[PDB]
Amino acid sequence: LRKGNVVVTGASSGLGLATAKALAETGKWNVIMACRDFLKAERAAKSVGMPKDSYTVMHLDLASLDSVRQFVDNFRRTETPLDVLVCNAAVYFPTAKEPTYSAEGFELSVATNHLGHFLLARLLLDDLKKSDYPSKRLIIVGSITGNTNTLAGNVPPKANLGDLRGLAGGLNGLNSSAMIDGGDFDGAKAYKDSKVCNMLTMQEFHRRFHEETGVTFASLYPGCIASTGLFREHIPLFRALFPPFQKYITKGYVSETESGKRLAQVVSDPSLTKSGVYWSWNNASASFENQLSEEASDVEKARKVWEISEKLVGLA
Amino acid sequence: LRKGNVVVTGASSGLGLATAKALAETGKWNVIMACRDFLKAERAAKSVGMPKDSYTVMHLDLASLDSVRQFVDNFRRTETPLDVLVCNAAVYFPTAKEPTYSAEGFELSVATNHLGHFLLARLLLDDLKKSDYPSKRLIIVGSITGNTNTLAGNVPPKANLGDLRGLAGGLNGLNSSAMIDGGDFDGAKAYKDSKVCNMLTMQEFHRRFHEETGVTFASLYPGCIASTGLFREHIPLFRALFPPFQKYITKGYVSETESGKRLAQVVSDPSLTKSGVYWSWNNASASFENQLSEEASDVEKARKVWEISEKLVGLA
Amino acid sequence: LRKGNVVVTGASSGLGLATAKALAETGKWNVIMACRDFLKAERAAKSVGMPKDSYTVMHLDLASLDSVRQFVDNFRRTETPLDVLVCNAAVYFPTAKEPTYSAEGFELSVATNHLGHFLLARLLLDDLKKSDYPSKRLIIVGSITGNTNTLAGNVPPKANLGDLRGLAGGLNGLNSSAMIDGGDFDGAKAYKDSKVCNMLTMQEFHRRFHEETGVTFASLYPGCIASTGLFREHIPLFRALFPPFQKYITKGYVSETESGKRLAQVVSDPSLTKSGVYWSWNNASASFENQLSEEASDVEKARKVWEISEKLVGLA
Amino acid sequence: LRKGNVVVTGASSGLGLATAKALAETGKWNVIMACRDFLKAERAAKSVGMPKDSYTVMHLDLASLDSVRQFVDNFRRTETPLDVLVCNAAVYFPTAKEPTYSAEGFELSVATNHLGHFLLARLLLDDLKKSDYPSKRLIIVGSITGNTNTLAGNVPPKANLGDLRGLAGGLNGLNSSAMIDGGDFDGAKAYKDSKVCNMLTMQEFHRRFHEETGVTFASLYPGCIASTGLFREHIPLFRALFPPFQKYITKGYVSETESGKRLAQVVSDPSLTKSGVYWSWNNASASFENQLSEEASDVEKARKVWEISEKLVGLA
Ligand SMILES: NC(=O)C1=CN([C@@H]2O[C@H](COP(=O)(O)OP(=O)(O)OC[C@H]3O[C@@H](n4cnc5c(N)ncnc54)[C@H](OP(=O)(O)O)[C@@H]3O)[C@@H](O)[C@H]2O)C=CC1
Ligand SMILES: NC(=O)C1=CN([C@@H]2O[C@H](COP(=O)(O)OP(=O)(O)OC[C@H]3O[C@@H](n4cnc5c(N)ncnc54)[C@H](OP(=O)(O)O)[C@@H]3O)[C@@H](O)[C@H]2O)C=CC1
Ligand SMILES: NC(=O)C1=CN([C@@H]2O[C@H](COP(=O)(O)OP(=O)(O)OC[C@H]3O[C@@H](n4cnc5c(N)ncnc54)[C@H](OP(=O)(O)O)[C@@H]3O)[C@@H](O)[C@H]2O)C=CC1
Ligand SMILES: NC(=O)C1=CN([C@@H]2O[C@H](COP(=O)(O)OP(=O)(O)OC[C@H]3O[C@@H](n4cnc5c(N)ncnc54)[C@H](OP(=O)(O)O)[C@@H]3O)[C@@H](O)[C@H]2O)C=CC1
Ligand code: PMR
Ligand code: PMR
Ligand code: PMR
Ligand code: PMR
Repeated sequence: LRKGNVVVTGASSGLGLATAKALAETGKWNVIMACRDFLKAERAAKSVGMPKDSYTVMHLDLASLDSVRQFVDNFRRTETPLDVLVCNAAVYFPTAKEPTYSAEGFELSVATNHLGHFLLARLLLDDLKKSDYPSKRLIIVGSITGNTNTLAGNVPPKANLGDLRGLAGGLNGLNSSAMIDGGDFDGAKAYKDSKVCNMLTMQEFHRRFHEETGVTFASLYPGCIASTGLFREHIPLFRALFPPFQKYITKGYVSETESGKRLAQVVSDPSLTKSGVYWSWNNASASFENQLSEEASDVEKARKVWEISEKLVGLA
Repeated sequence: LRKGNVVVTGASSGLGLATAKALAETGKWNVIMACRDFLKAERAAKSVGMPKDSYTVMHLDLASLDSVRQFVDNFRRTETPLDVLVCNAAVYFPTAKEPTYSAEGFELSVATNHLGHFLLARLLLDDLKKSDYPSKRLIIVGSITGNTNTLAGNVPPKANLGDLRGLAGGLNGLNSSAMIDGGDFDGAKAYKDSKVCNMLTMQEFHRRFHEETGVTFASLYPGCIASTGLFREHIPLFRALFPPFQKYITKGYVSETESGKRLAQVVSDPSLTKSGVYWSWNNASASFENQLSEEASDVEKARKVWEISEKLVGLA
Repeated sequence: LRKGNVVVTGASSGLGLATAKALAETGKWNVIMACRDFLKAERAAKSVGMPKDSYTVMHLDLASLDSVRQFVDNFRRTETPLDVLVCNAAVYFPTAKEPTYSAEGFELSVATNHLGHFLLARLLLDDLKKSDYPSKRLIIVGSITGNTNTLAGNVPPKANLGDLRGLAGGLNGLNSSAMIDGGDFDGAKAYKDSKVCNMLTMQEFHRRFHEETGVTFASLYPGCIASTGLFREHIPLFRALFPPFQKYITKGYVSETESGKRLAQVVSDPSLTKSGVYWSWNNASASFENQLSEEASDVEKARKVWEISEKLVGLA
Repeated sequence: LRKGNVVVTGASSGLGLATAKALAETGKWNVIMACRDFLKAERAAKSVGMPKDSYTVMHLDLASLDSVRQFVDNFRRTETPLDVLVCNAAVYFPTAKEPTYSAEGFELSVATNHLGHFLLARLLLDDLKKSDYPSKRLIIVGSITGNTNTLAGNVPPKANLGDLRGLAGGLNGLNSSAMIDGGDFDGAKAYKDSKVCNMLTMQEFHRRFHEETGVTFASLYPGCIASTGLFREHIPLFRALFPPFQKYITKGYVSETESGKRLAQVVSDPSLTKSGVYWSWNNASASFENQLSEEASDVEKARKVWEISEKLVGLA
């Protein structure tokens, strides 16, 4: 079988670097690392010892739609088939009193996590359909805290998308609120809302394109990878205390290598061919279909998100 | 006359942002801002109020040759003529005890300042030749401290390229020294050596291509722009003390706007059509041809630099 | 002679209420009070005892261009000649840590004070030209603190329009700064910058239309009217202490009636027919031509302001 | 090509004797040595071994206009073409408390250095124009200390031409000051002012006659020739100490032969055909265009000098 091509976002840092390492040590994949920092992506690829032939770094800054369209035109210029697209990029700002916004004016957490991935996926889907590979998949990462069923979701600050009032406003923050619900700005709630938007995006993609094409859509929660850089902006005391807290008190700590092997299994396991599944892993390395929260599963809300995002990015 | 296209590097920060502002408020230029951070480049363009039509951000990480070739292929895919190329990018590490290296192994100051610009210029020169614009120019920035004639050049740490011993080694730093001369690593000497390499590059380009094509080659020293981010890695006390020191004691302080208008004058002045000139500006906004140091003007050394760099980047 | 029509902004509060009282007790003027609050404008008109026949309240919210165009269409629907236009509206936010923005996204102080008046004046100028009245004038209010020549201008926070960097950005506050210079947001500096913009607007109007039409353009500083509502948002201690401080220590206190009679004199005095004058009053009720600051008198900067404002409001 | 004729002033002493030696050992020039002492000029010509055929001593005392006109009438009586005119004469009085004046009353330093050369050049220019030689040049010597950009210019006594107050007075010293600025008499300042006047004279000649005729105008600084007789009037201790001081501490010492070969290169080099250049030489015998001081480059001041000198010498 032809070595398959995998476009993986945010490969510079832990999760994507591990996934690329796992999918390149096999020798059966060509990985394309789409990252904002080109130099940070070379040092990681060399450090992790991925073969030179297998990787091919390319630029992609999700916060800027122009960067996305440029990446797309270059990727179509390479005249290479596209098989699997992984959306794993994210920026988290726990302790911001004043928000930072992206190029088109959107709050930075929601543009990087959802809108950019939303545009990239829809643009590259046309390339995915015209691919002769046996299995085509589109992987979207998610977090357990997005769902409120679990204790992690029920922490004092939690996610909410009550009326998509902010998204309709355009998230500019002018004569409006950056938060989708419309409440006071909170660093965590925006990230959680973006994760929920990603889950709804997966559901809607399954509903609209699964029968038409045959492109598997999936989402997964790897675990609490406390060693990565997502908490870089957090205070040091947190960074230090959190990993032991997860290891011993909550027992949800997962090693980086385990998370990479899990995501790669999602990418390349024949068994996991059911679309529209919020995957999850057990303590014994067992893959199961976890259950989403009520709001996350709402059809109308997801439709409302789909149309609003489509208008905002200029797809209309 | 057709609005001319200007590819300007490092536009995100002071000098290139000012140059783009100056060349875009006229309305007679299309500027292409080639910068490592796409988001930092949008916020600057909006803040400086450049017209939307005039600017078109594109990615370019000089430390990675792959990024350069990608930028080149995309720029040729846009099917747009290229008229003027400006090389103004630089990274300065005053207070590093251990050096940081670029993707191909070269010390970070020499790859960004000289090697990347050297490859980009040679690749884009073919595009420059096939351009119907009346005036085609290639601007390379330089610093006065590179020359040792002046007091600024005679500070206790100063530039030296004695045998190009490090460049021949390949600057990997393995079984060798990163410094071109071969001495103990110094943060400033590397940057100054790169500036000297840029001056020699201009001279050699003038000798090899001025008669054949008709592409003007120029270098300029704007002044001590103490407000920019080049000194970001320096200690705070320096950042604070240096600007007044230049303003009052050495009287070499130049405003950012003045430096931008000067560089833009170099870009678009009909009078300044003499190639191979190390330009400079007077207190009264007067442009003169300053004189380089003995070593900077050495023909054999520049030839030796040209061949070594050509081999290192894979042009051979 | 026909009773002349005077459109006076912000008549609800002190300065415009006094001006309307002065121009209506004569019986020689029809005043049109253009104010954001219609009810606040009736209670003031009744309280000040202006004749019912003379006044005719109409709506105008400067922060919203739609309101301005609506007011203009209604005023042209009344089929009444327009003779004198007075721009005296202003909102001041001394103690704001987070800024409030107007409908089109502009910072609230600069849109109300300058942009709205700029659009209204240019739209109504066509009506002014086609008026058979002997004397046609356009009055723009200003403040002494806008000029830095005087001690009032040299208070610790002072005005600055260094590059019109914010105005070119569009003052949205997204990926930019609301302040025109680009500095950290200050409540007072915005208001002072708007006053400077108004002075430059008067100068440019004099240069562009005085010869063509014959419409006198004027600006004036009445004095420190400490009894008005401009300081409503300030703390109480200031409101209490400031009036005596001006009365006795700085001796710049002027009664409201004096300010109204002065502005009305500007409106209706035959002697004061010289255009482009920053008027001012002496202790003995003597009118003199005060001198503006260097920056306020800059031609290029005023041209730059004119073009930018014209583009922003959609006149282009 | 015809052996060209070179009129060289002050050939008796070092610089002109060396220039004549250089231009006569070639065998391609006829040199006319215009010197105040006829006997001192024969002993030098014999000592330096110039061919008898090549030299032809003639009298010229710059301090006396009558001598200049006599020299001119004799030179026109010889019925010989004139190609190149060199003005290198100078008298320096470092340690004079009471000044010595020339025949028409002018202070001796300014008449010999500038006024006499000014009259001779203008009179002989008519002869230069009617010459069929391929290259016609007019060489005026200058000194670096005239410019205040360099450390040599910033010695405690320095040059100044503030209002040309003395030149307008006529330099008689009666009811006036001999110094051009009007200050107390200083031996050095007069000589430096005369050098500045010579530079301005070159500039004005370039502006007024370069396009009309095609006569190249040039000025040059050879270096510190400490072996000549200019310091004859100085104390012995200076004469002794200065040459080593220049050789070792300031490293500006140039041998007499080098200065002569440099000036002769200016006279006869095809490359150096750009007019209005303040030439200079590098340590490696490299000719460059040095930059004059602000005052030296002032157009109005040079015009003012031109008209005043023209009136004083009776050209009017
Ligand atoms: N505890 C955890 O960490 C958990 C992890 N996850 C998931 O892990 C995923 C990966 O984040 P994680 O690896 O953990 O931590 P990281 O933030 O360190 O990895 C994030 C990656 O996103 C990349 N990135 C950020 N912004 C952009 C951009 N504008 N354009 C392109 N790439 C960008 C970053 O590039 P760069 O390297 O330069 O920063 C980095 O490679 C997240 O999507 C999150 O949902 C899920 C549950 C919990
Ligand atoms: N005192 C002075 O500042 C003097 C200035 N100069 C010249 O000024 C020039 C500009 O540096 P300056 O504006 O002063 O200070 P800056 O470093 O802030 O500007 C440097 C620019 O280079 C860009 N850059 C850095 N690395 C890369 C890369 N790998 N790829 C693409 N772009 C990159 C930076 O992008 P980013 O914005 O993300 O950092 C930035 O825009 C220098 O070349 C220097 O020789 C000359 C003499 C003295
Ligand atoms: N110390 C001082 O007071 C000095 C006064 N001045 C000038 O006095 C002028 C008047 O301000 P002042 O009377 O002193 O204090 P006020 O603010 O109380 O008067 C301001 C007027 O502007 C009106 N206004 C505010 N916003 C709008 C809007 N969006 N649309 C229409 N009208 C609006 C207000 O209506 P409403 O009544 O509902 O608030 C009010 O009538 C100012 O332009 C200022 O430059 C000059 C120097 C100093
Ligand atoms: N350190 C230096 O010496 C430097 C030299 N120069 C230039 O060198 C040039 C030559 O002076 P330099 O050779 O150095 O020293 P000298 O004074 O010994 O040479 C001067 C020449 O001028 C001649 N001369 C003086 N007065 C008259 C006159 N009234 N009529 C005709 N000729 C006259 C002298 O004749 P006589 O032989 O009888 O004295 C002598 O030949 C000067 O113009 C100076 O600007 C420039 C910079 C520094
Ligand atoms: C007991 C189960 C459990 C698990 C598996 C997680 C994972 C989890 N640890 Mg949450 N967390 C759990 C619970 C708790 N830890 C808690 C706290 C906590 C904080 C402060 C934070 C966090 C986070 C999470 C996250 C990581 C999501 C992230 O990286 O953004 C999951 C999966 C992370 C987040 O929510 O930020 C947006 C973060 O800042 N947890 C609390 C309160 C003490 C409880 C009891
Ligand atoms: C008197 C003239 C003069 C001028 C125009 C500059 C410009 C200059 N200021 Mg140097 N500098 C001058 C002299 C001096 N300042 C000096 C010091 C100094 C430092 C520490 C530094 C510097 C620098 C420069 C540079 C800027 C080059 C840079 O941005 O990298 C020039 C043009 C800059 C540099 O060399 O770093 C690589 C830097 O770190 N100068 C010293 C010792 C006190 C002297 C007397
Ligand atoms: C001595 C003359 C003088 C005059 C005529 C005014 C008028 C003036 N009193 Mg300023 N002011 C003067 C000076 C001073 N009082 C000062 C302070 C001051 C404050 C805090 C304020 C003010 C203001 C002014 C203003 C009114 C402008 C306004 O209403 O916005 C003028 C004309 C007003 C302003 O600047 O806000 C934007 C305001 O908030 N002045 C200071 C510092 C103690 C000095 C010495
Ligand atoms: C460091 C450079 C330098 C150069 C190239 C010259 C040439 C120079 N040495 Mg000045 N001089 C320099 C500097 C200095 N020597 C200095 C002094 C000095 C004196 C006293 C004199 C002089 C002179 C010069 C002159 C010769 C001009 C002349 O012959 O008239 C130049 C070119 C000469 C002059 O100025 O008289 C009018 C003379 O009398 N220099 C001083 C103070 C110690 C400094 C540091």
